[PDB]
Amino acid sequence: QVQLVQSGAEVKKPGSSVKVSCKASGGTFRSHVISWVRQAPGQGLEWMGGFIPLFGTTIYAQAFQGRVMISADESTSTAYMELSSLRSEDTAVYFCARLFPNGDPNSPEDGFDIWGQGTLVTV
Amino acid sequence: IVLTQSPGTLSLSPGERATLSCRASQTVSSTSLAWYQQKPGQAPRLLIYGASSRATGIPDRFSGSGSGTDFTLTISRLEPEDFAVYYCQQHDTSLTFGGGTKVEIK
Amino acid sequence: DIQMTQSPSSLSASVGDRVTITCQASQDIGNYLNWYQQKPGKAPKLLIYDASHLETGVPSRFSGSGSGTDFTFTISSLQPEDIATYYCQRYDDLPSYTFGQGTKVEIK
Amino acid sequence: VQLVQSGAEVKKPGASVKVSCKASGYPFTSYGISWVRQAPGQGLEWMGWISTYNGNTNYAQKFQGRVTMTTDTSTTTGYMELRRLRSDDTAVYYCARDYTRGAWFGESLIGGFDNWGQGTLVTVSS
Amino acid sequence: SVLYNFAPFFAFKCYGVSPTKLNDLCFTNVYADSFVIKGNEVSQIAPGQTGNIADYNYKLPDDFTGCVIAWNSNKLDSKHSGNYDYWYRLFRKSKLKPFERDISTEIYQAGNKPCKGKGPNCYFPLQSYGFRPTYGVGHQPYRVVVL
Repeated sequence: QVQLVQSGAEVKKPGSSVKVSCKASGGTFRSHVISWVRQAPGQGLEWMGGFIPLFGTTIYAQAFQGRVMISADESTSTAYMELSSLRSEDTAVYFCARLFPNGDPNSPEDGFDIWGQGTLVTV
Repeated sequence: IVLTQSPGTLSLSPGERATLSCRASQTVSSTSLAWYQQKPGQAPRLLIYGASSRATGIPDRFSGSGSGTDFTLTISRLEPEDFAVYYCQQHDTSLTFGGGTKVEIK
Repeated sequence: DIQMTQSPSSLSASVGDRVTITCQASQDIGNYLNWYQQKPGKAPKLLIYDASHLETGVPSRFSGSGSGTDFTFTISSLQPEDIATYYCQRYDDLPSYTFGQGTKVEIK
Repeated sequence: VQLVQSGAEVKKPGASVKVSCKASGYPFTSYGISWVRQAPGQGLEWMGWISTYNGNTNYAQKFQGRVTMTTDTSTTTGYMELRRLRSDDTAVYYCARDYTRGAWFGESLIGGFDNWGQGTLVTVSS
Repeated sequence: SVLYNFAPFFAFKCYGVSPTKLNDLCFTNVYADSFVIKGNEVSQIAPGQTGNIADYNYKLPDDFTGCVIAWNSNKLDSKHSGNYDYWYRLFRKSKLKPFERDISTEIYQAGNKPCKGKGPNCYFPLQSYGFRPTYGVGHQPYRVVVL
């Protein structure tokens, strides 16, 4: 069914922002609030924070809490993490997922996780 | 809305997982419904607020679960500690207590 | 995060086998504890939410308990099919979803 | 917390009761005392509740005019008063601080029937 | 002080004067408000911070909203049947003015029609909060105390 195509894998350097995109694979994005997975390098897991384009304001990542400017523009067929003020902490494989509030009435087999591909950020 | 402690004379010896139905009538969320233990002839203790939930005073040996109208207090290995009188409450809808299901002995 | 771990992590036990499975995190969880078990060859199953109160489904066998730092997901009585890896997510009141390692309750 | 109650109360078939309930070492005014009737074997019959603040009372239809819950707010001793006593009416009751209907409002609040009466073992034996 | 004791609030940030000194200061009444929400509405419950529900339903003034104490009520207001219980008003008409009481749930001016303003018919400012324990906490049940 649904794939949630994600952008790629590149490194980003301090102070600036890291751009990645969970891209729209053939509809099935509207409910599907595109939150954002981080997956810290090899020490632990994480949730990049995502946006709530489902008719309201956005949730921000608990881990970073203030400069996680996670915007996501679903109609444009692109998601974003939009982490301004990156330094080094990333070094991770930030995934796009159909994070728990993201099931369709279709595709219940891809229930509450339609994961992505992953993006290796580093310094 | 009513409650029904089914095994009024549940006779399972200590050391054996049992099941004690207090068996409500509605589909009540245990957010209200609870359990209250009384010594067999004393005032009810705060036994199980949340109606499945273990607080400070309750040991592990006390077990139970349930939802809807078939609340089964699936008690674990037993003790004389668990041989008081337990009254499953309903904080929902004008509280009707329980009257029945003690756990008994030989 | 409290960066969820469980501590017992690999409690080995067959049918019945008076059980103690506890998702003692780094620090305290209060009433913010999921206890997970994964059904192999399928999608995960969250049985219990904070410290107790099992979902409708995944029967009472896997029984949630414990209120402190360590919350005990003890099994009263499993059966051969209750082979299920006991990792534990922690529903953090803003989503953080830190799952566990897998405290599989076995059979021979 | 102790909620000191009466004991083997000797009433009669055609008398009225003044059950004791010493509102114990809690700030009496900021609560409400519910009651249940432990009819022997019959779990507990829902008696009613006094608002220790104002005296808002949710009696039992069973005991509509019979149970008339009063209290000595001065010496903080609850008097859940039931007329219609008899041998078949000789059944023990208890006190309970009603935190289900949190007091002051006669309105349902969080918590259960809170700390309980000693016990009024009403012996109306005939 | 029975304030300070409580377990994690997840919203203890005193919307108003410092989260201290309330026990000590002596004001007449802090008019404790009581309502349910779900997180996306709870985000709007703050001084300034006008947003979807403090843009149709539940607005707060410049400051001094007592010490509003929000918290998620997952286990308490929604079951995994995806409870549809508590009615709220999105598309009520517009944002209500800071800190009123809105038993007035005036219906929405939705146009394309003169008769009752409501567009097709009955534009509900009656939105059963319609959430799920499997959503975000932006859409988890939320029972919240206001002052």
